[PDB]
Amino acid sequence: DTLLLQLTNTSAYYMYLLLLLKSVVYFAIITCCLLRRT
Amino acid sequence: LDPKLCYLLDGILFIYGVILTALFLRVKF
Amino acid sequence: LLDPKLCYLLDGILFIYGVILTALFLRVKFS
Amino acid sequence: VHTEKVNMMSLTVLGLRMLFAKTVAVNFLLTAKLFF
Amino acid sequence: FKIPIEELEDRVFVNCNTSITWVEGTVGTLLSDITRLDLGKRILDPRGIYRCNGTDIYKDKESTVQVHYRMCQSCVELDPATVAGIIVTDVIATLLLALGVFCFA
Amino acid sequence: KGNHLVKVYDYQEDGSVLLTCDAEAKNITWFKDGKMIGFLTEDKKKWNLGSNAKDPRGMYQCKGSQNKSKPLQVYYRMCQNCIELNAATISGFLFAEIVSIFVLAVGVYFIAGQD
Amino acid sequence: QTPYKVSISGTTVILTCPQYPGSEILWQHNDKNIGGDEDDKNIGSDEDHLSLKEFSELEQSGYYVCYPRGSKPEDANFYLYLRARVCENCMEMDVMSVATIVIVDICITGGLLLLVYYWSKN
Amino acid sequence: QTPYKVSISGTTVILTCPQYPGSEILWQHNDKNIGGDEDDKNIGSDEDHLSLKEFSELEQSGYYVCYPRGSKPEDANFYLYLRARVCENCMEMDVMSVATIVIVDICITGGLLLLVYYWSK
Ligand SMILES: CC(C)CCC[C@@H](C)[C@H]1CC[C@H]2[C@@H]3CC=C4C[C@@H](O)CC[C@]4(C)[C@H]3CC[C@]12C
Ligand SMILES: CC(C)CCC[C@@H](C)[C@H]1CC[C@H]2[C@@H]3CC=C4C[C@@H](O)CC[C@]4(C)[C@H]3CC[C@]12C
Repeated sequence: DTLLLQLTNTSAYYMYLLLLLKSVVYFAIITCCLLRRT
Repeated sequence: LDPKLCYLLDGILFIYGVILTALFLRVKF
Repeated sequence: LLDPKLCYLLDGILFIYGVILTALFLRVKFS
Repeated sequence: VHTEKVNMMSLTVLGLRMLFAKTVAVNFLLTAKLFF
Repeated sequence: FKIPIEELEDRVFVNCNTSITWVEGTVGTLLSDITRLDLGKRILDPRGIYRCNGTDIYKDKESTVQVHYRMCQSCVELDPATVAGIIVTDVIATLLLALGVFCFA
Repeated sequence: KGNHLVKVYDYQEDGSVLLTCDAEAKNITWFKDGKMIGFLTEDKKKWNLGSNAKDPRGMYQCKGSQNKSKPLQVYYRMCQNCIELNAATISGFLFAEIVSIFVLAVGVYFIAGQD
Repeated sequence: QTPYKVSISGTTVILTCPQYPGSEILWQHNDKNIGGDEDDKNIGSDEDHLSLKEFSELEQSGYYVCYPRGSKPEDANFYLYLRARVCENCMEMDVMSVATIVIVDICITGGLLLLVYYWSKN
Repeated sequence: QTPYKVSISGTTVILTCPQYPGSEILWQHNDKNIGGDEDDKNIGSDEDHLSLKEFSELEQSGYYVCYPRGSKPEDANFYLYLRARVCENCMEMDVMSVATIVIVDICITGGLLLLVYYWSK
């Protein structure tokens, strides 16, 4: 059952990498507005 | 079985924490 | 194998801080 | 099958989850600052 | 006269003249029969030490097998690039959290 | 023999692949795709490639006292980076993506409303 | 010179012989004539392919030769070692496959968030 | 009585004989002489240790024995039996280690946030 664990681990790895990239995009979006506000 | 349920727990806990912090910030206001 | 334990290790924080936030929200609101 | 790498992948996944939590905190914090 | 560590599908064994002794190391599943002792799994990393005396043909002899097994089922293979990336991005995220807290305060 | 001097030994309890050259001579020049890669190491007859998880490939000749041996193509497809595209994984991926997009959209909506 | 092109999809392994364009072709796996008979599961060699169904890593793997009828198996210019691992409907992630999803995700997220922001400005 | 000391830092395996430190020592691997002849850099006898490189599990796993220089090697009483799965840049850690990392990381994050909070004011 080790192979199933491998597949789940790599799937989670890619999903959380995508979520991190989305967070980076949102960080840029909020940073531009925050800098233009102050 | 365990990893999927644990990731479901991760997601539901994140959503609930976001919702409750958003609700708390109105209340203290 | 490390077994599926580190996922719950991380979920512990998300569980405890949520209920701490609930405690603060209930302390300040209603009551 | 060799388990010497699966443990490394699990550690990487845990690190990614920790970083995701930190990024969520950062975004919440800065939106709240924009609102206060 | 050296102790013949014998390997089964998943078990190790120890053979000598006298009763298989135990001085240090892992104890294992004791068997009352002489010259036959199994520690159980090889995955548990047997590291026991089994002193002994000489035999009839080899009298006044000593065979100290400090049997050491390292078949780690919990090992990891660290990737330096991945570790460096994780560390650097964690540092960046912590800096950004500090920035947000400072902006609030 | 048939000029097939290169062979592969596998199924060892450790994870690695090795090349054995069955040439009864010393200083047997190894190759990889018609090119000089590494001179033979004396006292040893097993050239080293690496781990099977890396998926080694290429053809490996072996030039001994006689002409070059016929190269032995090697192919490995061990899944290290294989994900599972069953019914559940796609649903989980889509659900997580949709929830994250919705949360980010609500946040940026409120940002627009404020600023 | 012309290598074995082996393409593996799902749990089935199929490999090719781009070295004899047109001729009757035989196969051998671990010095045992593989193929022919009446496909005790699809193992029988096709026109220029040998596609395996329910590939077993431990049982079905090793030296594959590709030589025609009436020819000694040693006349082939190169052997092949096939050590493959298969699973139910799995796919790999190459660099061009990871960078595709990364760029697509970044672009779609940025576009949708910008659309929502510029809609909610007024 | 004193056990051998095997140290594995990566692929390099160093076997130390702790029973004859004062006297010069040479090593034998399965009743045959190994090391001390400076035949290669893969094997090499240090001041009191035997350094083994590119370790393998089939060969070089057996009854290692240390004997003093200038003495009878056959009458040896201490035979280390080693079977090791040695790999490059690999370590051992269980759940306790990663739990320590997670908790300590939370610790520095919280401490730094509080430090910036109190310095800002
Ligand atoms: C997780 C990321 C992507 C989004 C998080 C959005 C959070 C930070 C936003 C969404 C809506 C916001 C709230 C909108 C309105 C108010 C009322 C005001 O009197 C106090 C602040 C408060 C209570 C805001 C706090 C921050 C808030 C809760
Ligand atoms: C699960 C998530 C929400 C946890 C986030 C951290 C929690 C445990 C803590 C860390 C810092 C805390 C805040 C610090 C300061 C203040 C200002 C005060 O006048 C009201 C409470 C409030 C707003 C606290 C609410 C709870 C808080 C956000």
